[PDB]
Amino acid sequence: QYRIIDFKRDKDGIPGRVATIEYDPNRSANIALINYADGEKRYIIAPKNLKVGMEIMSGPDADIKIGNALPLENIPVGTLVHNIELKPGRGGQLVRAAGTSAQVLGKEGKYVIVRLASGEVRMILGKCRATVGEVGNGGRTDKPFVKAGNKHHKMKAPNVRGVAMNAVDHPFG
Amino acid sequence: PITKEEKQKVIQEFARFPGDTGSTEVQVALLTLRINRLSEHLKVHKKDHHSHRGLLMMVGQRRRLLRYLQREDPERYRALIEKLGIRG
RNA sequence: AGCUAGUUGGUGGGGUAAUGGCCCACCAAGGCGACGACGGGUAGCCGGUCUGAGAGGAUGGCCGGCCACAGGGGCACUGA
RNA sequence: GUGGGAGAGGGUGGUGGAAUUCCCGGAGUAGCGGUGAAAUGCGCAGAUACCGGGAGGAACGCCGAUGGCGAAGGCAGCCACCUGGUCCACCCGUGACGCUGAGGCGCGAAAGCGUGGGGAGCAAACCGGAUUAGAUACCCGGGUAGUCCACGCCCUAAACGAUGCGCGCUAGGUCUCUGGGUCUCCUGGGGGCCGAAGCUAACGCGUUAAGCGCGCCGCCUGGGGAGUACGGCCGCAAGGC
RNA sequence: CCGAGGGUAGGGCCCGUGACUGGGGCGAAGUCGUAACAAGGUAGCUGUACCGGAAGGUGCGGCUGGAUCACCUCCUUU
RNA sequence: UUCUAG
RNA sequence: GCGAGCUAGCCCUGGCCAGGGUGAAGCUGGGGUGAGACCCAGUGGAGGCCCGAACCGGUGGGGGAUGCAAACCCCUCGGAU
RNA sequence: CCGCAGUGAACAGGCUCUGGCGACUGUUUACCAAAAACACAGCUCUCUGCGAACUCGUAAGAGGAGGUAUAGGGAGCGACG
RNA sequence: GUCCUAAGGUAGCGAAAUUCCUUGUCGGGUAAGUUCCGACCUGCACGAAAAGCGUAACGACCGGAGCGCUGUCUCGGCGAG
Repeated sequence: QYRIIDFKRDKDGIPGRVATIEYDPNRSANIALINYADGEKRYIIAPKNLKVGMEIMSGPDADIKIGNALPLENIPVGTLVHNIELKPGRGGQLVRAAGTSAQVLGKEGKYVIVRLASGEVRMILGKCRATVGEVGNGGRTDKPFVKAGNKHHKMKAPNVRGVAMNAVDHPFG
Repeated sequence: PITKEEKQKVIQEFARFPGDTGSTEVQVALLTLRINRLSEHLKVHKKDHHSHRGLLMMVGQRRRLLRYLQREDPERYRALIEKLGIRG
C-alpha cells in the first residue's frame, strides 16, 4: 500500500521471531512482520522460508539458522546469502527478491568473497554483514497479462516506447 | 519404517483366535498398513516408479483376498471393511 | 460406439375379430449396446441344389412352402 | 507368520578422491600439436612441458567379473533417510483364497519438445584443413543444439533371448552365485557351458526346451506398392496408434 | 388433427471430378555416381535428430542377423 | 571407381 | 520578457459509468482407482468481455460555404469498470 | 373472438461466401485523413554493482530509487505457432 | 567446366500491394472478368529479424463475390412540409 519500512538490522541480542506472511507489493520482496523482544517491529526482508511462527534473529555472535544475518567476518564458506551488506553498515547491498543471492564463495582477510548474484564476482570487506537464507520471490517471474496489459494496471509505465517515431526526437534517439 | 512390535500389535488386533499368525484378517491388515506408508512415501519422492509398480501388485493382492471373504462370508467382510475403512 | 420423444413403462381409453404405444390423452422416467447396438454395404429366407473321402465350401431358376410386388406413392369403400 | 540372507532394484539428501578444460602467481626455453605423410591451428604480446594455487561441472578408474539386481526399459565412489522386489530354514497360521488376461491403467532407452538453471568435456548441424576425377562422407584442426538437473510432454526401437504367461512329466556331467544342512556332500532358488531321450525342413533348443501334456493370451497366413494413402483417436510440433 | 406428394434451408454417408501436383508401379534402355554381400574399401542394420544433386553422411541410444590372431590383458584348466 | 539384357 | 483558465503531459485530491447479458478460479455435494488425476452437477460471480443510455467519439453519407458557427446542424457509427 | 395485419405507434443487426494486413480493448495527426501508423502484453541483443549507467544541471543538485541484476536504463520486432 | 568475390540464398513463399514485358500462361467463377481466388512460377527487383510462411478470435481498416431487399439505376411520375 504505497510505502516502505525496514531493511537492515544493527540492533542485536534482540529476539528474532518470524512475524508473519505479509507478502508485500512494492519491491518484489515478500516480507512478514518481524517481532522483536521489546515489541518493536519491522516489515522485514522476504528471504523465503522461516515459517510464520517466526523464530529467529542474528547477532554479533552467530546462528546460521537459515535467514538471519551477521557481518561477513561471522559467516561460513560455501554459503548462500542476501541482505547484501556492501559497505560497512550500508544495510542491504543487493539482492532484492533477487532470490539467487551471493555465496561467500571464499573470503580473504578484511575481505570476504561473494558470487555476484546479478552475474559476476569480487570481494566485500571486514565487519560488513549480510543475512543468509533464500529470497522469497516465488520465481516472481512469468505469469500472463493476457488479453490486456498488466503494464497499465502497472500503475507501472505505459511510459510506452516507440523508436520508429516520426521526427528525430529524444536522447540517443 | 514398520516396527516389529507394531506388526505384532496389528496381528493381535485383527486375530479372532489367539494364534492367528496368518489369515485373511492378518493379510489385509498387513497389506493395507503396507499400502498407507508406501503411498505416503510416494507423494514426496514423486518419481519412485519401481516401488510404485511393486505397490500396485500389492494393491491387487489385497483386493483378491478381500474378494475371497465376500465370496465366502460377506457378513464378516462388512465387518472387515468398516473396521479398516476401504471402498469408496 | 454410441442409440432413443411415443421413446420405455404405467393409468385410463380409441380402434380393431381381439393382445399391443397400434393411434391418443395424462403421468413417471426408463428402455438399448460389444453376449456388436445406431449407421453403412447387400438380400427373397428355407425344403432342397452343385461340390466334397469328409467336416466344410457354393447355392437356393423351374416343383413346393412362407413372404414381397403389382409402372412409382398412398388411401379408403363394399365386405366372413 | 517368524527367523535369518543377498543384491549396480528405486527415489531424497549428502559428502570423496582421480583426472579434465578455463582462470591468478613461479619457473623456463623455441617450438608445439597433429597424420598414412601434411596442412589448417596455436606460439617472441614466451606457447607445448613442469611447479603451485584456484573455480567448475561431469562421470565415477583398480576392485569388477564370462558376476550381480530388476516387471520391461534398464541400473554401478562412499553416506544415511523413506521404499519395492526376491531367496533358504521352522513348519507354526488361513484355508483353494487360483492360473490367463479384450480394452484400459501405469511405466518405459536414446533422439526431440515445453519452460526454468547450467555448459568442464564430448558433439549432428555449420566452419575451416585434407582428399580425389569429385568429396557435401572416412582422416585432422574448431565449434552449436543437445548430452547435464528440476519440472511437465512424447511411448517410439535389431525394446533381442528376433522366441506370452502358469503349473506339472522326461538321464546326465560340469562351472558360479545366493540361502540352509550330519559343511569328502546332500539340499531350495539363481546364473554360464557340454550333453540321453525328444522335437526340427534347417541350424540348434535339450528340467533356464525350440521335448511331452493342461489352461488362457496376442500374432500369423505369397513378394513389391506398405506399412503407405484415406477416415478415425493422439502430440506444442517431429510425428505417433 | 394425422398424412401421398411439392417447396426453401440446413447437415450427414458415398460415386464422379478437376488446372495442378506428391509419390507408387511398369518399360528396350538413358546419365551421375558407390551405398550394400568378402573390414564392399568408413563393418552393416536400427529409433531418432540435423545436414547433403541423388545413393547417403554425421551425431545420441542401441542390436548384432558383425568377425579376423595380422595387436594387448590375461583367462580356464593337470 | 565403373563396365546392360538374353 | 510574456503564457498549461489553448493543449500535451505529469503530481495531489473528489466525483462519475440507467439497465441488461455472458457465465472461468473457487467453494458444496455426488462420481469406477490407493489417495488422486480427472469427470459432472450445484453454487458462484471474474473480464481493459458482450448488447446497449447518459457520457467519451467525432469514420461513412446528408446540409451548410459573405453559414447558427473561423467546425457547427442531420441521418449514421465506435467505446460503454 | 376479431382485422390486411396482434414487439399493432415509438424507440430497435441486413446476412452470407472469400481474401490481404495488423492479432486482439486501444491510442493518435484539435478545423479534411482513427489506418496495414504508434501502443503493445511477448521476444532478443545489451550498457550498469551502485555514491549506479543514461537525462536535465554553470559546480550544488535532483532524477534515478529509499531501486538494488527475477533489478534499473539502450533498443529492432511486436500474441501464439 | 571455369573467371572474379568476403561468402555468392538456404528452409517457407511467389505475377503477392516486392513481377512494368501483361488485360504473363493455365484453371474456376460469368453472357462476356485487364479486379479477384487457385495453380505454374523465365521472382523486370521476396526472404527471416524495419522478421519469414501461416494463424482462431478480433477491425467504423482495404479488396473480392452470393442470397435478401429497395427510384442507386431502366427518364421516373405524384406528394408533403
